[PDB]
Amino acid sequence: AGRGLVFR
Amino acid sequence: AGRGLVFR
Amino acid sequence: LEWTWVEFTVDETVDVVVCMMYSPGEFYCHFLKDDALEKLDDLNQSLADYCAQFKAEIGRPCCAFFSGDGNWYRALVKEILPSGNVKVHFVDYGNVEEVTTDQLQAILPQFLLLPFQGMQCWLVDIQPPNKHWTKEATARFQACVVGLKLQARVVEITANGVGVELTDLSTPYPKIISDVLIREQLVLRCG
Amino acid sequence: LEWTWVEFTVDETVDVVVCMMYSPGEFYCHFLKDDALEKLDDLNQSLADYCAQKPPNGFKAEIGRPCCAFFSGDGNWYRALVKEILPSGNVKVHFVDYGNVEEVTTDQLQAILPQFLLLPFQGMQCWLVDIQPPNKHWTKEATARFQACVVGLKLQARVVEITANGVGVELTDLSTPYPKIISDVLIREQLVLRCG
Repeated sequence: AGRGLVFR
Repeated sequence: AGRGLVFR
Repeated sequence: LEWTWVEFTVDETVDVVVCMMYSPGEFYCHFLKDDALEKLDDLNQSLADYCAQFKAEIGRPCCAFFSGDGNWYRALVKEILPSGNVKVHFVDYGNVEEVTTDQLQAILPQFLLLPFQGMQCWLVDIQPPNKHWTKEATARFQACVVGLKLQARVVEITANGVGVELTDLSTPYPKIISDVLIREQLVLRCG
Repeated sequence: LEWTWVEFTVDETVDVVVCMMYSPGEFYCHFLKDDALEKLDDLNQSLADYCAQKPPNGFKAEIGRPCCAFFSGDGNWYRALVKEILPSGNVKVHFVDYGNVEEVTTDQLQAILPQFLLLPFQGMQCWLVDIQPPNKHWTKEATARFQACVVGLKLQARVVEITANGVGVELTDLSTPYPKIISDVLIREQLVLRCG
């Protein structure tokens, strides 16, 4: 929502 | 639009 | 579920059409051999039928809806976002899009027999003048390939793509695309 | 306009807080040396004042060009590099002090000035050394376990390898007398495989 984890 | 060029 | 990409031999010459473009160091081609275009259409029709009637994991295959033309295509899950949306890589074209869970369906194993056709390419023997490809260089490359079948020579095969030399043979005067970009001061020689 | 990243020596040990996370092979840290966190707060304050003013700047987007970009996540301006220009006319920007990439509009970009580029870029790309995915991709499970090892924590980072695009690190949790090497956790739990 802010700098949220993004799965890559 | 479709598969348009994206500058990278 | 397991799959493959189009395979090549070193120095193989084959006709291409560019299907997705980002830079002279990153563009995607359909390689026109082994009835590819026809088998891909056939597959796409089979997918439209099948999808017309999925648990996301990174690198997992699927069918994904492409809103640019409103049809289903083969994809691999590239990213999973906080929103719950998913970015997918359309494996037969090379573009990446953000889709919702409704725009995803499991893919059937028989849909993974045709090799994936969005082959990542880069032009060999050139580099950006500074550190990154400029809009002008990419825009000029695009002008050189738009609406055209070109001859590609596969010079280097890596795990993640192919370095190619591209030649326009649409007239008796062959035009090697790197020549244009170098000559016009848009990219620097490399190698 | 020119700029640098934070610089390291091989085997340097330094405290980190993870500021962005994608996988065990791709995460971003603030390295807590040279008064970084405070200088970065001060710069960001200065960017808020600079960016705040009417009229904004005419910015011409070019790939890899530095700018100030508005981050809708918290509603403030930060330092950024142009990563992509999209057909719509929107631009994807890499927030250089944190490591996230966002799609913005042209009103959400402003030219940056050289005095705001003195502080090295602080979002340092990292990867854990000596591990690899069991198949070819980092699983959500491996990534979420990793995240649960670093969230709300300051860790010791040892800079084992330095490449142009980032650093391979060994991460240890020293918040108790029992040191916890994060890779150990991921290997032991079968979420990742030994590498090297």
